[PDB]
Amino acid sequence: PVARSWVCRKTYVTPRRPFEKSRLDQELKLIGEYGLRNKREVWRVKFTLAKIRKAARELLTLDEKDPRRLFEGNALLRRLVRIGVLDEGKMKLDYILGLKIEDFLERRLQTQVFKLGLAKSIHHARVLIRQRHIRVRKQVVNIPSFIVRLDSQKHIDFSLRSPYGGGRPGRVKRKNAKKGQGGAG
Amino acid sequence: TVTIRTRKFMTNRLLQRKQMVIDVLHPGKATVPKTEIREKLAKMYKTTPDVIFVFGFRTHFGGGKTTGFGMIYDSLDYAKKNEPKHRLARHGLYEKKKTSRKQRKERKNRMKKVRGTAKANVGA
Amino acid sequence: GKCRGLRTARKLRSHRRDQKWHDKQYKKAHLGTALKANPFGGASHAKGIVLEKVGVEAKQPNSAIRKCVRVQLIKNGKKITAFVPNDGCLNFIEENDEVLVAGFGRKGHAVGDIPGVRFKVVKVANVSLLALYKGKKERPR
Amino acid sequence: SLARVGKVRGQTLKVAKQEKKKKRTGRAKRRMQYNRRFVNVVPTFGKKKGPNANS
RNA sequence: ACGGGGAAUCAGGGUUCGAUUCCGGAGAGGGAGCCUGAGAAACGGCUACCACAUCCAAGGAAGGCAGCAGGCGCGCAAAUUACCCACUCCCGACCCGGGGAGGUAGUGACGAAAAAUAACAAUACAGGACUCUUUCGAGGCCCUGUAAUUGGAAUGAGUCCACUUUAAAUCCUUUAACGAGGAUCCAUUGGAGGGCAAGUCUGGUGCCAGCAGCCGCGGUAAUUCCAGCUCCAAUAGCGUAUAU
Repeated sequence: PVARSWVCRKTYVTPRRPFEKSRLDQELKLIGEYGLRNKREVWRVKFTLAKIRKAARELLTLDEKDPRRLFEGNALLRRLVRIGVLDEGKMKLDYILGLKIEDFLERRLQTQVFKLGLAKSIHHARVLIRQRHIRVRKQVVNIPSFIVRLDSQKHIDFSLRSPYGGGRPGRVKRKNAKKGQGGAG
Repeated sequence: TVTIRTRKFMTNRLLQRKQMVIDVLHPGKATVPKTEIREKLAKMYKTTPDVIFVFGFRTHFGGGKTTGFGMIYDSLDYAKKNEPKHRLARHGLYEKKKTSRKQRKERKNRMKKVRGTAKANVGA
Repeated sequence: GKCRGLRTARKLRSHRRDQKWHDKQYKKAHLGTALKANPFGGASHAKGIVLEKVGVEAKQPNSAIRKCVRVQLIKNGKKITAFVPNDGCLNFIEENDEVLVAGFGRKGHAVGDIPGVRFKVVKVANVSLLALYKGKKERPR
Repeated sequence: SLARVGKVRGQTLKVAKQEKKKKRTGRAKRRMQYNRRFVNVVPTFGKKKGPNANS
């Protein structure tokens, strides 16, 4: 007997057909277009969407006026709206089924860096997060797959400790200045 | 430059102390060492820094903020009456014996071999 | 199903319990005969002693001499004919060398070319035979 | 007999592997991959010959 | 075949597993007998016999790791003869003592989560939306990619102090200082006839060697062998065997 969790879940599912070339291309479109790193994380968001669909289907089977469907219904719509993937005017359980996969990747923080014009490229956005340059509400985020919420959308900017922000210069800039005046004096 | 806020503050009549969770704001510099928080709270609550027992500090990712936990006692006789002695040894007022937990057990059962007053002779 | 009575459960269940034995895959998994005849004994791999290097002929127009070894397992004491997998790998193996042998892949079934051989060598003298083939490691003597 | 063991691999001429610059790995490998598959394509009549294809 | 709560896999049904941290049971080498106690047929308690084995002065005496470590053996198959009672609790005459219960480290690609191995700019270019030109070309209002072309900008791996951390440490987080242009600080594992993503490339071999789960390839121009080149898939992972 030990005091620990042992509660581990997998976040993705490998596809059935391994070499369906049609399937290989839309996965490659999403990787290059959203600057992903491997097929895993595009399978991850597909697994994240897979639950929400089947968790919505299971409520579509029960009748209306069912307290289970009524409570769990808007509770699921609460989270999808608070992450800005569903619009508040379309809040009804039958509209989640029509929601597709690239709507989620739009809410990924890496894309929001490129969407707000703070990065030269969707690939330049990922190195800014991996180098601890931006922050969300006074919290330096180190992860591009950070799902930004709808209300925390407008509070994305550079961290105050960053040469790209109002901070000290980097290691290269302080080295280009040391020998710049050391060679001159 | 460091600022201290008090949270979840409540006094203990059952322990003759007051207790609160500390969060320090130290943007740009290292997490403040514990001995320094003592006098800063002493300036805060109008007390002596030696009756200030703080611990459990762990800065958040990205720096700037460190949440710690601190005790403030009514007097020094209490601070030695109800306190984990390991936290007293953080201040040099308590020092535990230098016998490893292993050596106390070989000496324990070696005295079980003898019966009577000769138990004190086997030890060393 | 044939009988759809409301209370024909023990008639339906005893039938499948009976007819299951006519399934070839099921019958070998629930009788000792397949497990006792298995030289491994349900193990995925096994160590044995190589005692001779025998060359096996191929069968159909695919004509060649397949290089194998006659291994004697050390847990049971049975003798099996392992197949030295890759090219020019017979010169690594010598006589009286303990070798880790594994199944071939068809789970107790001769594979393609070789007649009646169900085992292949993977390691020799506790070094992977693939490492010997790539030259990553060499035989210590 | 089994005397002609390793015949071919022993008599295959050796050619030293020539050194080449390392490929971009990680997400940069997929950036290089996405580009020369979708954006840089040119519309040409006839069946698109394979990537490694060379006649 | 310890049982169950459960686990794996599934459209709906199912199928398979459950020694394994929770509950219940059983047992301390094999059987048996019993003392003490509220509670035991107790084994880190006794008494036998059986098996095994230690010390001996040969008269005797003594033993039970299916506790924590560790060793041997067995095998396809499994870690340190470490630190501590601070936490969790338990026991005692007890605020005070003890607890290999337990906790903390070490080993640990069992497995799970996150996530680097580059970003940007200029130049030559290869092009694309636009105007003229029946073409040719042109500028770039706008770009797109490619090129040991050049350029400074950004950080972490690592080194490394201080603090925090903790029972004392370590790790993470925090702070400084050094720390990258083939940013040599160099990503492997498999495959490229079909199934099945990807060369009728070059050399060697010549039903030999070998490949190949299956269909098959190889007897002198091998898309299948051995290699080089290139390419494909997944990516810190991938291949093989076996159970399901």
